[PDB]
Amino acid sequence: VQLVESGGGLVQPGGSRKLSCSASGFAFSSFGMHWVRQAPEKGLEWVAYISSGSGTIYYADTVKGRFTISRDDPKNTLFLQMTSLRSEDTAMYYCVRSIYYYGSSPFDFWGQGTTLTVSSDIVMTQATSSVPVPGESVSISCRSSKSLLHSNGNTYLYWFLQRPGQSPQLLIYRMSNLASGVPDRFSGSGSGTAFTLTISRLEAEDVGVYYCMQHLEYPLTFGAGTKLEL
Amino acid sequence: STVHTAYLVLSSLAMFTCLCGMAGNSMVIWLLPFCIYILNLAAADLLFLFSMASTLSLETQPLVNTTDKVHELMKRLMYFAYTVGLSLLTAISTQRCLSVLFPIWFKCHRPRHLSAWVCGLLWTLCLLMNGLTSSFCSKFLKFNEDRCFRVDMVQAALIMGVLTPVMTLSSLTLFVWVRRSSQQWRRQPTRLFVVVLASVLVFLICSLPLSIYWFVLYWLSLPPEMQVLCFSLSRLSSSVSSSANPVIYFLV
Amino acid sequence: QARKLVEQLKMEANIDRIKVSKAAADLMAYCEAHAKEDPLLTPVPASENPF
Amino acid sequence: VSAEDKAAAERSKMIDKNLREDGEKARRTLRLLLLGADNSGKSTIVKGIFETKFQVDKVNFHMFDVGRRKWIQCFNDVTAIIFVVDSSDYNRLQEALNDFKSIWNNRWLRTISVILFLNKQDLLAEKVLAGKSKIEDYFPEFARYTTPDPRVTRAKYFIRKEFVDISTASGDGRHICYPHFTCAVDTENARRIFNDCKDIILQMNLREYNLV
Amino acid sequence: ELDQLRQEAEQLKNQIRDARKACADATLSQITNNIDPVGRIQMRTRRTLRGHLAKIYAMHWGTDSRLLVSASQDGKLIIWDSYTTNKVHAIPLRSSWVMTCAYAPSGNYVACGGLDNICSIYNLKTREGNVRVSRELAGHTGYLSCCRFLDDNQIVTSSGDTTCALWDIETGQQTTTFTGHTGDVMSLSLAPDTRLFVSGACDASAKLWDVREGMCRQTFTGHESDINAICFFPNGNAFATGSDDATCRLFDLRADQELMTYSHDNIICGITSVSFSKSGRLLLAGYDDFNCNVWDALKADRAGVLAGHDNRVSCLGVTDDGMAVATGSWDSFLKIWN
Ligand SMILES: CC(C)(C(=O)N1CCC(Nc2nc3c(c(=O)[nH]2)CCCC3)CC1)c1ccc(Cl)cc1
Repeated sequence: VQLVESGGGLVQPGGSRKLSCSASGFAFSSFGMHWVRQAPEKGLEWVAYISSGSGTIYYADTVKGRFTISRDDPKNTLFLQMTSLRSEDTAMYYCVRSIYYYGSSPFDFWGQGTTLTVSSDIVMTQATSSVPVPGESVSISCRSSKSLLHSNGNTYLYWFLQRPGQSPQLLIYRMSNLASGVPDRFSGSGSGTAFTLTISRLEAEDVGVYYCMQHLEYPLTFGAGTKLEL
Repeated sequence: STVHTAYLVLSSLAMFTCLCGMAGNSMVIWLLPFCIYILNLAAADLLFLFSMASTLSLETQPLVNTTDKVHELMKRLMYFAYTVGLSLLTAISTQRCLSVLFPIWFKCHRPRHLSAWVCGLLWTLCLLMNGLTSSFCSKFLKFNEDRCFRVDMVQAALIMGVLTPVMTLSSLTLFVWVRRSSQQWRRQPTRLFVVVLASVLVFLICSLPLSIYWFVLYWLSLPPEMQVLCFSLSRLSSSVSSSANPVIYFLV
Repeated sequence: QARKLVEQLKMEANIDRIKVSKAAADLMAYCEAHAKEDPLLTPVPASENPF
Repeated sequence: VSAEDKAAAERSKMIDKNLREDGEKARRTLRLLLLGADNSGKSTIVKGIFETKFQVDKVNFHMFDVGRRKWIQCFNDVTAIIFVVDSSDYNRLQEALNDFKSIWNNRWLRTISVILFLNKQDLLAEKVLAGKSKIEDYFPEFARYTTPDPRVTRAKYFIRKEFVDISTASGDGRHICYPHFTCAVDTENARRIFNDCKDIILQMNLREYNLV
Repeated sequence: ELDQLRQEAEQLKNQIRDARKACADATLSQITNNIDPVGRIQMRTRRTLRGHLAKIYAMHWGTDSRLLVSASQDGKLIIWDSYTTNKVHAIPLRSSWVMTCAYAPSGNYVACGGLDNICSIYNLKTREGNVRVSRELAGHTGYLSCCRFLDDNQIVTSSGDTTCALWDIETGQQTTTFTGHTGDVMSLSLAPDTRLFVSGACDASAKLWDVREGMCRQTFTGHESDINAICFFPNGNAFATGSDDATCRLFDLRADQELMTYSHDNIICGITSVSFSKSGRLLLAGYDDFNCNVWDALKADRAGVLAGHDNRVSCLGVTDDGMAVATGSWDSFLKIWN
């Protein structure tokens, strides 16, 4: 499974660029693709969304109108055309796959993003910006503007690990379920507007920035980020 | 007097047949390829027979300006329902003829929604043409001798030169291609023969007379008594046609 | 051939068998000790019905 | 509905679209079923499950056979059944005739037509003209039967009459049988199935309408 | 020689019949006489799951009472979200002659089979986001009529070669073979402990197997025609068989003979599928007459009728939590009843 992004470079403000994501190793036509960018020293921010079959398109308010997301299914390529580039659009744009059926694991695979340098909404709070902490146990919290508990018994909270110099990785989907490959030490729990992610026997290759994402309704919003340092 | 003598007996029989047909079409719609056309034709017949009862009831009183407005509205809804019912009868006839002529095409390469497409086209085209006729023919609308005559001639030419010929020829073709194919069956199907003959006969005897009248009125004008009696007969005949349609198309 | 049949029948001959009264009583006891937790036997309210 | 649920609904709608696409592509072909005990020339009529393609007059045909008392229930929606008989071997012709009686009177084929092919009618001629064998040895009714070379023809109509006589007994008109005399070198066998299939599909069309 | 063996077999059969006859002291109908009758149950359809374009031959619920899988002659398994009617997966099949349909208790796999004599296991929870075959299980000489998952690595298949088989999916080979039936094994129910399983065949005999030792522990024969369905009572000590005789019969494993007969003067059609409730009081039975009947398992009285299908009810299933029943007919629709 491989999402390899392209484009990127120094762009004069007001210019236009196209970023290309090339999928390989999975049924790309049955996956809904998101664009998520991360400023040089900031958190994760959602940008766009192309649905499977290109039926549904969602943009962020910041990029609403001056961004265009489209996919070429036969060529297994995902695109982001964006004009009138601004100095607030300097970020490493990550390409994300997400599939939505019952019991699925959306936001499971993230690509290696390409850095672009340009020369109401539910708010997520992660207060502990940096928790210093090997072989011990840590708890990471997250809050919400509104209860993420839907009427259908689903609480839409997600957890991500961004290892240093790496794309973020899914840990928990819907505040209870562990992903395919994460160690069983991780576990998430909480209620509406009250969330936590506890870890036991913290190891190496296990410290980074932990982002909580909401998926109750668009636009998808992240937390600021809780960082764990050894 | 004498002209008015039959104008009550025929009116009563027409109202009774209209009530029976309205009940039958409502029951058919409640119960419900063939089904789409039969439902559309049942809806057309129910509209037509409700308009029949309405025009009987309204004519049974002296005319008033608002009363005459309602009369014209019910009249035009009646004629629109009559046209769509004739169109749908044509549609079923052609569908049967196709299911006999090209069985393999009918079963394999026929669009799964052609009945909905055809019903939409028939309803829309009939509504457009009949609305043009109503606008240029209503006593309370853009009434005009030339426009009404032209629109009536185009509508009548359409029915009695496109819609009834295809009904008749398609049913005859089904008759021929089943008679020549049932020459080696151990059933000799007679139910089909009586059903098809009944459909064509009911059309050409009890549905077409209303059009035949509203056409023969223009040319070689008749004495008033002939006009009154022929209208009285023709409305009842259309009532019998729209009462016999649900039977022929649902119970057999 | 037939030796297989006779061996199988011999294995089936010497098996402990309980009276039908006991088996029926056990079957009824299961049907009675779980009746209160049977959503079709007793109607479920609209709140507890996912459908 | 939540964003997850809306996206799942969209996925379901796409599955639905693909399902109708597959349904149309499947409806464009006609399903058959090839039957016959053995030594009957099943595989040479159109020259666990063996499926064969063939098309005549731009109509897709798709036969199946097996390598029956219970799985016939699967083939209740088939267009027609193709039954094959070896008419040159009178030693076991009664077995074939009983088999035809079984398939004809099966509960799940009460509306399924059967197309008979009486294979090796090229060897029936040799057997009859040689004089070594005799129908009256097996079927007594031969010596008192006359057709409505001459005697080979009377014989082969005798066999066809047996099969069509089982067919008529309890058909009730919902389904019929189509006999065809055929050889191994005979080519016009897809055309016979084609014409019989037009007849069957005409009956089915006239039956969805409550007429025939 | 063979005469002596046949005489010994006849003596053995007489001994068996005499052994059972001594244990039948009082009929269940007499014991069940003084309990409250269930009365009438009015279970209406709550969902209709359209999308199949052919006859539905099999279906199976999941362990979570939320998902189910259905196989039809359009050569497709569809995995449904019963709560919302959404289609979760559509699995095209190499052979469209499917007769069975199994959902693994873990939910990672499904199995289908039929006239192609191959059981096929499908990997649902995979990367690449599609469903693909993990293993084709070959070795039956005849068509597969049922298949149930012991676990992710073990499956039991009934077939028309008069044989049931047990497999190791990882190795794809018949671990043990169960032989002893004379007709086509039509149904196969796995016990709640997954140590025994009972199979019904076309010889009007139901057989009890030990999965480990691979031996026919008991044979039950009361029916007059082929058995089409078989299902354990939740207790695990009994089971119900439906036949083409228009009759359901309840057999006890410990008494070792029939307990109750579920027949009515009107029913003449064969029985296609049998299921129990969670408590075991109701006996859902699918009939060829295009509707199902709810028999009171203890009192033997039709407590209800499920009439929503305009063709024969081919399958029938009840959830683990007991909320809902599923029926699938040859009318391409499957309905969820509550
Ligand atoms: C299809 C059908 C039955 C039809 O729907 N009609 C006839 C009745 C109405 N025409 C109609 N003409 C006139 C007047 C009126 O009040 N009405 C009053 C002024 C004189 C003209 C509406 C159109 C039809 C159309 C044309 C012919 Cl030739 C024959 C039949």
